[PDB]
Amino acid sequence: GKIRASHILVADKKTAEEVEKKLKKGEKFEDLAKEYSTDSSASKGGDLGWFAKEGQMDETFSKAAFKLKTGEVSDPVKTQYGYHIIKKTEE
Repeated sequence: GKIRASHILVADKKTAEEVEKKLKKGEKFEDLAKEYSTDSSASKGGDLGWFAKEGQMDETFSKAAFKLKTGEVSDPVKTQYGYHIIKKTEE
């Protein structure tokens, strides 16, 4: 099957550690994507549309996205592109 989620991607973990604090401070994940993400998804509030566990974004990212439940947010994930952060939005 498939799921839908939103993400934030950064060049190194030091930017992701600030986003983890910002998420507890009160700012929404969908607006932090417009302020901290470096992927083209930033202007969409981090959204990626529907995808599968097989590795459509990255083989490490997809496993973390599928562990979640709709509404839940994830701790940082290393890939070949940088450090990602994920939040599931539909299933």
